[PDB]
Amino acid sequence: EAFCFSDRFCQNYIGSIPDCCFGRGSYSFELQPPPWECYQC
Ligand SMILES: *C(=O)[C@@H]1CCC(=O)N1
Repeated sequence: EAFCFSDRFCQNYIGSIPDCCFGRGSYSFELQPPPWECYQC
């Protein structure tokens, strides 16, 4: 599963959860990713 972040710019990682985006944050396939991997929710 992708790494999930609560904040838009993948600053706050909240673990990798099945729901992933509880809020409209971001997620990525790399914990603290490059700009292009910082996929917003
Ligand atoms: C998530 O994309 C992958 C698939 C299983 C796991 O633990 N990570």
